[PDB]
Amino acid sequence: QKLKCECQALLQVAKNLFTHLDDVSVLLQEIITEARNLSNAEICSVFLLDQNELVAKVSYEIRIPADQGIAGHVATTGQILNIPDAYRTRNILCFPIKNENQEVIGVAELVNKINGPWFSKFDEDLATAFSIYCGISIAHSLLYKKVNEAQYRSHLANEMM
Amino acid sequence: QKLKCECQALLQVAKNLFTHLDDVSVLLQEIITEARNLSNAEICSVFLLDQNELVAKVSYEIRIPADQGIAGHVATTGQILNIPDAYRTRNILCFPIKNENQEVIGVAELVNKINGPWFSKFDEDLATAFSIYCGISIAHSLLYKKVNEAQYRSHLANEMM
Amino acid sequence: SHMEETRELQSLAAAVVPSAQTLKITDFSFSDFELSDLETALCTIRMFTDLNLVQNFQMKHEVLCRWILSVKKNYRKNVAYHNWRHAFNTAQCMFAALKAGKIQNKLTDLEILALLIAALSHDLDHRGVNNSYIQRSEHPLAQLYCHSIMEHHHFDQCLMILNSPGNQILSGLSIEEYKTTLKIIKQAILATDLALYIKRRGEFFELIRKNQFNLEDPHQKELFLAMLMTACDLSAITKPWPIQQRIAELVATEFWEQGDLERTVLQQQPIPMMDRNKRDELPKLQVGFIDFVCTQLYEALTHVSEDCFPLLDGCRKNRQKWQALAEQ
Amino acid sequence: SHMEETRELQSLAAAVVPSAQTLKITDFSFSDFELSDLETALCTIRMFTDLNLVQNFQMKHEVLCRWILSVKKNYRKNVAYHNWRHAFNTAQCMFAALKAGKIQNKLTDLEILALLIAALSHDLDHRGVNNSYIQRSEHPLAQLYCHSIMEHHHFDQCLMILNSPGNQILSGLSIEEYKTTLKIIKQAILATDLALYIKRRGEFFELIRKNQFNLEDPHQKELFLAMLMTACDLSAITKPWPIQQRIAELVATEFWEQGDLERTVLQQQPIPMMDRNKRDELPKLQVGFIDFVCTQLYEALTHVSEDCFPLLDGCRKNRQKWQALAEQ
Amino acid sequence: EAFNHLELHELAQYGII
Amino acid sequence: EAFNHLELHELAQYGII
Repeated sequence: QKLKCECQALLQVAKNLFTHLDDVSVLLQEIITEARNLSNAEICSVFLLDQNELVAKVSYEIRIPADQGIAGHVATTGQILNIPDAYRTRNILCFPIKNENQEVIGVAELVNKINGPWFSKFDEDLATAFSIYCGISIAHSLLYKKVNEAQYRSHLANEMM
Repeated sequence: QKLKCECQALLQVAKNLFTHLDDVSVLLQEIITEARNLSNAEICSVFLLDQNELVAKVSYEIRIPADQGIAGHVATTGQILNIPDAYRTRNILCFPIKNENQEVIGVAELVNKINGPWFSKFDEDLATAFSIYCGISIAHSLLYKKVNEAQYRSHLANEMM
Repeated sequence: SHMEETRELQSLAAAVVPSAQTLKITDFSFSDFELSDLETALCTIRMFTDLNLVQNFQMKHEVLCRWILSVKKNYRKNVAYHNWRHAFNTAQCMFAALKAGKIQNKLTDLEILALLIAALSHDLDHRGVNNSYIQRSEHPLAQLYCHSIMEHHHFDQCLMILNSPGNQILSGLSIEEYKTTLKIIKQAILATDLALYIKRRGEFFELIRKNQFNLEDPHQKELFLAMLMTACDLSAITKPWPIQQRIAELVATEFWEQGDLERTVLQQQPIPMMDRNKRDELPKLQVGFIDFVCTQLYEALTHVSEDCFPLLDGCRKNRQKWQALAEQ
Repeated sequence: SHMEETRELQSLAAAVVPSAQTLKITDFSFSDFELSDLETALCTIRMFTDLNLVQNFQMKHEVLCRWILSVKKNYRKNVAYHNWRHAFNTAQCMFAALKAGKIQNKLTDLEILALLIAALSHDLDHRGVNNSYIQRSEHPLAQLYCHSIMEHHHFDQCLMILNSPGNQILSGLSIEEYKTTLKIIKQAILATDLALYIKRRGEFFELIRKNQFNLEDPHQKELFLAMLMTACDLSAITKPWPIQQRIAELVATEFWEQGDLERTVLQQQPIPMMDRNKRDELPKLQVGFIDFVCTQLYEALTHVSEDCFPLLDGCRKNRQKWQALAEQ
Repeated sequence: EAFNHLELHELAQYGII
Repeated sequence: EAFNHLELHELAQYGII
């Protein structure tokens, strides 16, 4: 019933994010926009694990080691993890960014649901499905930018010959 | 009822072809498979225009100038164009490959429908929507390949310095 | 006939153009195995491009690009290598010497102009014919001159074709720049011939070996220009072995076709190199050539010109590798 | 203290590693502005890598990589430029000279080894201190030697640290290769000092200017090794102006901290260069230094070593560009 | 194209003329 | 570090020693 619409939300995030590979920054614009529009969370922050430390632009950087913290505990685990009572923060959906795998490429956390003051178990797995398209968009757009910068700087080194 | 599936088949071709950017050949495998599965055509061939001439692997190449031919006339136009009576070929859905635009990047042609011996007007626009995902996959995976080969051969020129 | 060649003109007007920095031409041991005559013409556009000659001499755009394509079509197609590709490798050596070698800090841009135009006019409209063949097959061009008749004809067609329509890159030149241009190009095209190079080279090496060479002593400098000219005229040998196989076994087969002319319309008792029978002994007779002009010139081109050292090294790598084919 | 440095060791164990071909180090005027000490250490791994030494001398793997990181941590952190980055530019010049310069076709791999290890031991554990400072500030190392005391200490720490744990890359060497190694490195580290270079250089230039240099006359060849050594010891000047600003104004400020030591623990009447007052006239005093060693050495390093020409050119580009700051 | 006699036979067996 | 006197002041006011 309403059931189709949140699948077509995945349609929207797909047809969007797969067309935004040209730049990860604009990709962040579209992602933050679509997420603040659909997740109903008043705010959010997206960690990205690196060996033993998470990385997040929320463009001032924010950092937190995989051993330390609760979201860091999610970095240790990759568990989707609702926090219906946060302690106007009042709840947090702390789930891994993921991508190709359940392996922790990062740790997203939504804050302050619209419709139902608490995050539901419904406010979990759907965010993970959204994080399928987002995770592919991240891993592959970064896959794009790394090849860009590196292989471009290579011909920058080509200079003398 | 039955009326809600074919779009999610576009979800299938999306989740497929957008994940197969790493190589064009595999992209052709998934495309030929998904197309011979969904189009109900017994066979097909996909032209790709270059200024004034179409290009097709159907891996022996096949070529036809944009001015010459009926499919070439489609290259001249980009009109979707059913041929219910082909003259076990008996019909041809000749529609442009397209991509970002109605501009003729190429000219696909499906052959021999299952369910209803003729191609329908239904056997037109759906092929175009399928050609949205396929056209983006082509333009952008080839966009990926050109960057690969060119920027790689650049560091191959970097070798002396 | 022309309809197809101008279809190739639309190939210029409608095809992907890989960048020169992608196309390894700045590398001296470059892979010309994959380039078409069109793409090599494009690299020739680069050769007119980066030498800062267009800005310094006001060359026309498409008049230059089709200078390049017109020279691309004027070569008779019966020729095996001494065609547009030969000009491609020669002015590849010239463009690379004047950019990768960074000689511009030394010698003047006027001289860069003379070097480039004479490099692309080292062998204009070459018919698979050297000086000797016309000197003995008696083509009218032979009686038209005496010494280095192909190259006196290459200066003749320098001053002619550049003044001929579709080729007026000399049009932007000032009368002084123009004078230094066609004159230094005169002496240099005379030296584009390996022979008049052998004539002029000794003063150069005497002025090079002692590290006493000076560019505020201009005749020595122009003589260096000629030395780079002859360094460029035979640059095809600098190319990689899988490809060089093609290049110098086409030196083999093309001097075996010109040599077929040497044993049909000439009928000499065969000389050891161009005899086809030396198919597995020809490369040694290339080495003795390489020792006689190549390495002898690229040593001085090593001790003065610098990053041009691989232009020597990229030749020497072929030596034993051809000796292998020369070792039956 | 060490816990953080070994956290940097996990930065070695957990960070993206740009390729040397991506990191322009083959380009002599490379941008070391963005490299970290870790990434420069990685380029140093390249410097031990491509010189065909590990295959010819059986160097241990991580013992070498942490040879590089240990020499990285050992520099006192109070020092401005004369730290690991100094070794980075020096062995950048060395690695580039022996690969991009393609000298390996000439000189033996033994000599490549001596050149490289002496290049990275041109200035081991440099304390922001040149020979003269300890000669007058009287650090015990000064009384430990006499001539070129920092560099006699760099040979001392060559033979010591390479025999010290975590640094035994000499372990795979054969006794002959090892002998030629530490000995030629002895004379070369003596010549890594710009001074004993000024001592040894004249025989070299006399043997170079006439193009009579020969590598089958080994002492001359080793002397060339030393010339390349000194060519490498000051290679930081080769870098680009936005960067070179940092590098030679840290030559300014670091010889102004060392010069603060020259006017506190030494209290000499100031000399024009290391006096801070000449911030607007220091660069000319670099040129009088630069002409004294750089260009004089890179001219011969031009006429013999070849592709190494930009190592000269990449210095000369700074001249007027610093004259600007030398022109207030 | 007059040149050294040592060169002439070489000219008669190398790529020059 | 004995050297030529022309060199010495050029050692005494430049980067070397």
